[PDB]
Amino acid sequence: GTQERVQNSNKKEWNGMMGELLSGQADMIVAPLTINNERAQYIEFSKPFKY
Amino acid sequence: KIVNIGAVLSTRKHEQMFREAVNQANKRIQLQATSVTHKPNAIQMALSVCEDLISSQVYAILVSHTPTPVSYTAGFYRIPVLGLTTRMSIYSDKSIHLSFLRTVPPYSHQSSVWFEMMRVYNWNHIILLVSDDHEGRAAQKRLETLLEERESKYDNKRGPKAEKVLQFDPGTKNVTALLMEARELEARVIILSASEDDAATVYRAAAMLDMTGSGYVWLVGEREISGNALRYAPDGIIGLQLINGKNESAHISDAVGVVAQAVHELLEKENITDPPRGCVGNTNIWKTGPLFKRVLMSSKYADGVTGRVEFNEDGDRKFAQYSIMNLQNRKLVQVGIYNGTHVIPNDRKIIWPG
Amino acid sequence: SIGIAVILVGTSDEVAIKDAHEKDDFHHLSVVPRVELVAMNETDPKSIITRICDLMSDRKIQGVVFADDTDQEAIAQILDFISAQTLTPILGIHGGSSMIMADKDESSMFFQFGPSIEQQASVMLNIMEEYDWYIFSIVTTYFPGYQDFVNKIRSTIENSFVGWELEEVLLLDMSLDDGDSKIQNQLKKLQSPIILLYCTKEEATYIFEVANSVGLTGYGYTWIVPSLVAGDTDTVPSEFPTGLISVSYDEWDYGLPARVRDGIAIITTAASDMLSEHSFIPEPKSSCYNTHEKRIYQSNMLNRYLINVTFEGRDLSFSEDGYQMHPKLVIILLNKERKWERVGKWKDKSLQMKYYVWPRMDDHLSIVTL
Amino acid sequence: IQNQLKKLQSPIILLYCTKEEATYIFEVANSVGLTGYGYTWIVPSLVAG
Ligand SMILES: *[C@@H]1O[C@H](CO)[C@@H](O)[C@H](O)[C@H]1NC(C)=O
Repeated sequence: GTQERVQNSNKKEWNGMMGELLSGQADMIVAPLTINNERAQYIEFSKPFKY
Repeated sequence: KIVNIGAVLSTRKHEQMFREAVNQANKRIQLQATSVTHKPNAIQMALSVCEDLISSQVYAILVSHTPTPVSYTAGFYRIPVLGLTTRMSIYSDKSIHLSFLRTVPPYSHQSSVWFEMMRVYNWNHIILLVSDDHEGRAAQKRLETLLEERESKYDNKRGPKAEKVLQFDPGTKNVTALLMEARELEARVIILSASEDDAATVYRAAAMLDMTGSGYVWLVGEREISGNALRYAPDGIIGLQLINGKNESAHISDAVGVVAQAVHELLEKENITDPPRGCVGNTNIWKTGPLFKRVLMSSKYADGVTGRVEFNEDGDRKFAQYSIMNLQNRKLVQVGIYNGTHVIPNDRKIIWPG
Repeated sequence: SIGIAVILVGTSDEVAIKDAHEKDDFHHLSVVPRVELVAMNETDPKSIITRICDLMSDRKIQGVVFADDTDQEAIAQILDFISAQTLTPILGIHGGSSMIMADKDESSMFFQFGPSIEQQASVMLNIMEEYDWYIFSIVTTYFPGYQDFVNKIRSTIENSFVGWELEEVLLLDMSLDDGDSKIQNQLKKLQSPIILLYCTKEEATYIFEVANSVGLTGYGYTWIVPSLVAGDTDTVPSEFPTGLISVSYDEWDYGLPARVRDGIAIITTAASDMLSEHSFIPEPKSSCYNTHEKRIYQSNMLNRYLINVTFEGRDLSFSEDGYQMHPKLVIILLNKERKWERVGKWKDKSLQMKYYVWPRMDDHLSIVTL
Repeated sequence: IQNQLKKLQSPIILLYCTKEEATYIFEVANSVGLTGYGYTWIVPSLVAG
């Protein structure tokens, strides 16, 4: 999941996995999913289930 | 110098009430009355009014049942207008009509019955629907304009939610898929404020797929609980209507009373030039047209038949009254609303859908 | 059958005579324009409809071009009303009948010249970007539009990887005469270099007269304003400070002849495409008001084929809502000569200024590298 | 004056004035609105006296 400014309109849109949730498609994300500062804005995360 | 006033359209059952009111003034500034009947193919109806009303140096205009370019025309020359019996909220603007000053609540502002029918039962989950037109688009804008409040300024208070809205055309075609996107959601409080012909089609298409059973809770607006709505709807709904509604004369008195109540406050400005007389051949502006329109924004007399006339910042009627309807098998019960601002109960049999 | 006219009404510019016949490539549009170029005197709404309908029923003009010279901000809507039940494409041109009119009916076909507030805001952002200072606070009044103004920023302050920011989006209220203790107190909470605005001249002079009493009009800040303060382009109410930037366009670019030539070209190019894509042309209706039997008739849909059309050249594409798709505007700095300059121009997302570095009205220096 | 001191930022401010002078300057401060919570003016006796 990243922020690709798709062509024909310079607008941000999440991609693939990290966007399959915010698009209302998914319900919950269990994965090796990382914790940056970017994603923490829109979606809320669990506690760290590893280090 | 006697001041004059004139009607617009089919108020044929009122031609004596205005005169009786005019007599009711100097015994409560010579005043009179005049009128005209509208005609189909409104194009000439626009022109057919000037050399008769803007000719006699009018000071106001009174319309009734789609008000004509009296919305537009009197704006030219800046002639303040106090119309009635018209609803569609497009006249909400201040830059499409220079002085449109309505005396009803316009079908948008009926928002706050909902937000005051939901924040008494502690509900917080909703959905919404509007159809592609300006009126509801305002109603959508209205509802999404209020729900920002009720936030935490009292010391960690919380409020309701505003779940995914929908949009659709006037809807000659099916609506299933749009609805199909809403079914699997986790709420039931549905609103739908488009129109009669829209409500009938949407109910006719919605009763096919059984999203219209129990648990659902509908809070519908005025023009969707009448007309063809009774020919295709299943009950349980919570409809809305006003306490005077489509009537004849409970209101011309209020009109002329608000008109006359300011004339004493006008005559002390030493700038009381009139609007010109004679529609044809005028290129200036009566420099107290918008002013005479604006000073009516403070007329405070409660002695109207439906008393307490007072216009909002938009100049439309404020502190109105409604009738919290309901549909049973075929009955239409009532409970009284707001006492003006609060909520009050009235003993009746409230059922919910199913 | 479709008549085409030009109707200049009451000004000092009766110049449209010797120039409307250099468009002789309209035989490729396979229609001859019945070019009646009446010119009426000063006209009133009674006379307005009088002349317009007399002509539409005698000169029988199935597409018109208007002009005027006055600050009458409602005339266009009257034609919109005419165009509705008469089904007449109409193009208000000169300042006046072409001013910004937001929401009209869905059935008519009346269009305009000039920028809608969307473009008149986006160019604001491009200005702020090109000179490398990034958006700061907005200030607004209750005048209609804001609920469509702040959205156009908050849908472009975001979809751009650049580093936008934001400040307190204020919202005033003026016409209360008891809350003068609640406006200065609302505008005493800004500490940003750039500050927008969106109001009308009456509230404009008032805010600036009270803003000057807050500490935001002199040196250091640069108020900017869209075209509504761009009205009578000769005023300097004493409470206005220098440096006030804006955006508009009135006459400095295109004169009336080519402008009315622009219009005739538009309408005739329209007459080309549909009547060349197909071979069906509108009908000569009987009257506009006193039909009394021809209020019930059929309607056509030419009003779709007037979106993607040019001058065999520059893009004169049109919307479905109605304003110039890619409009030609300018940018003006309020000089200390109490006049309005020309310090830019916009065309297809571009900016070219007579200045490289922005001047002042010396903590700023200019150093050389290799 | 009304715009001469609007670039002050430091959470402290000293001063040196007299009663009516002080009142004028404070009305100016309010008209700019830079004496809310956080700024803590400190004035000698000639205002106290
Ligand atoms: C409406 O009901 C409220 C409920 O507290 C009360 O103030 C009064 O009975 C009524 N009138 C007003 C103005 O609230």
